[PDB]
Amino acid sequence: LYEDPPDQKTSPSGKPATLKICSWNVDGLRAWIKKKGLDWVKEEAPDILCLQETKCSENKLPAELQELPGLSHQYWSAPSDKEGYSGVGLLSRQCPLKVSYGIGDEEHDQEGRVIVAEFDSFVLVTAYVPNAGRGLVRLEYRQRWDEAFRKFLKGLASRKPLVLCGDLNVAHEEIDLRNPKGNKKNAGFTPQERQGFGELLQAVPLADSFRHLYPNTPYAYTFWTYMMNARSKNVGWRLDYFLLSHSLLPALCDSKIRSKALGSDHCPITLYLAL
Ligand SMILES: [Pt+2]
Ligand SMILES: [Sm+3]
Ligand SMILES: [Sm+3]
Ligand SMILES: [Sm+3]
Ligand SMILES: [Sm+3]
Repeated sequence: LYEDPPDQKTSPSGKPATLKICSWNVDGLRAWIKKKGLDWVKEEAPDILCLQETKCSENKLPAELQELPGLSHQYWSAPSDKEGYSGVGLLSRQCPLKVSYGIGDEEHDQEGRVIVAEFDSFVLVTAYVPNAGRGLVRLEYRQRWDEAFRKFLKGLASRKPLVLCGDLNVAHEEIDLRNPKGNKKNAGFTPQERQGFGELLQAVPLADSFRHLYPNTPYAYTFWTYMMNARSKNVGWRLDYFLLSHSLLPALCDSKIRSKALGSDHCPITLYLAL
């Protein structure tokens, strides 16, 4: 059902890509390292690697992350009460001008979900958005989060072009999941979450890089449940995105979905920019 097209590495004005960003929900940093996730990254050779759901719990990170001379500047954020839940990471070849954490909203900053890395010509934000939960028990909160996240990004974007990436926990449109009819009342595809995504795009403003480039391509997913071998039947959801300021659209070369990369229930996504 899906084969990501070849990497286009020149922007529309012919400028070659100078920045390769990779984002990946690793479903557990160590479990992922064990599944050989780091080798795939070594092959991808991105300049910036953004990781979501690291689930780290101790006073030390895996030694394997010290073997990356190409992604030597590493930033991490895990829950205040760090216990195998959530957690994000941002590893960069070059040193950002500034790395901050959270969105400046206490009640939304206790779960190690956001890292902001400011660069010369843009600000990068990696996020692991709160899942609405089984039985939608956390849907009211998620709407409060969406609202606060949106407003934070709108403010960052007002000072410098923005690139948001990560596992945003929402398949925006019907084309973003294999079973839209059966999930309208499940976390990730509720009207509230879909509205929230559409509202993020409108308010910042932000453009969905992959959909902007492949507006009619179906079956492009970044997550398949481990249950019932959904990855092999390509029964999935597109939950990971690279959202960008409109001002960055002429620098956009390509937004990829590395469907073949194993190591998690999410596959990595990659962005090429000519800055
Ligand atoms: Pt199934
Ligand atoms: Sm998970
Ligand atoms: Sm508040
Ligand atoms: Sm529609
Ligand atoms: Sm340049």
